[PDB]
Amino acid sequence: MTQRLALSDAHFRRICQLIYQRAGIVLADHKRDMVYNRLVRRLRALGLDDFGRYLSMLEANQNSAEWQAFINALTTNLTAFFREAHHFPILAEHARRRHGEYRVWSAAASTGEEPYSIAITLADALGMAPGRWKVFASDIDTEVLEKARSGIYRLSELKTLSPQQLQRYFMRGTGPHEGLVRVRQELANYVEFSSVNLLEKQYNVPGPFDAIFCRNVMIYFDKTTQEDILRRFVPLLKPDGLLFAGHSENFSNLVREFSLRGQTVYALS
Amino acid sequence: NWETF
Ligand SMILES: Nc1ncnc2c1ncn2[C@@H]1O[C@H](CSCC[C@H](N)C(=O)O)[C@@H](O)[C@H]1O
Ligand SMILES: [Co+2]
Repeated sequence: MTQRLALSDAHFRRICQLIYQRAGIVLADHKRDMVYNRLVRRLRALGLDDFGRYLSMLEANQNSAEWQAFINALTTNLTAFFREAHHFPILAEHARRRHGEYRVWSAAASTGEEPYSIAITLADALGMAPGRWKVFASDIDTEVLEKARSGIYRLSELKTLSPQQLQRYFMRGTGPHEGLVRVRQELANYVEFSSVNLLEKQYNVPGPFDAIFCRNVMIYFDKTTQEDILRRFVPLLKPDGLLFAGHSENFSNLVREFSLRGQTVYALS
Repeated sequence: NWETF
């Protein structure tokens, strides 16, 4: 029958199926504890006492607002400023040898640390002048995108920024805000945030891009999904554009058309 | 409030 709020094998498997067809995220049995913990909060928020009740309301109403909250609950958004640091110097030298507006796409922006790390690198290497560069960042998670839009972070989290970067691109909070920092609007102006599901058969993005950052997100997808997205990226890259993967990813594995050109960096042809 | 570094 049940237990005081219990997740049954049957419900876990339905949840696994539902999240896979909406976000492409492959959940495993060793994550059944995170699932339960992340999801009972949604049950409580709504006043439901049953996962089957919860699951059924979702299935019966495909346009339910709860669908976005269900997705947000199951995504893992761990990120950090200047994560996989070696990528930024590479991005800088590449942009410096190119002309025209340099456009980058952060395909899994999370709370904004990645898209702002890219903006800082480019403002430092290219300068901040209208039409010099632009960053497009997206994510399926509307909650994290909202955090990213605000651009407020904990000062203790910026361990990787030089004092010159802080002085140049952030405002420091004082009084009730002490300990917080806020990306200046002048730099935020060069970053566009939107929601884009990588499972889409067609991306609603302003490309082509000189570079695409797709880090630490493919790891949640299965084999054919990974190859499909990789194939969707190809026509989105400018001639000598770059594709950056996370530390764990190997793209030349699914499509040889991508060649390794540095620490988890790839170029086409 | 907020200020420069
Ligand atoms: N189908 C999908 N489409 C887009 N983003 C997705 C997705 N499935 C998961 N994600 C997102 O991928 C993010 C990965 S966290 C990694 C963030 C950053 N790229 C980094 O390198 O630090 C999560 O915030 C999650 O919301
Ligand atoms: Co205030």
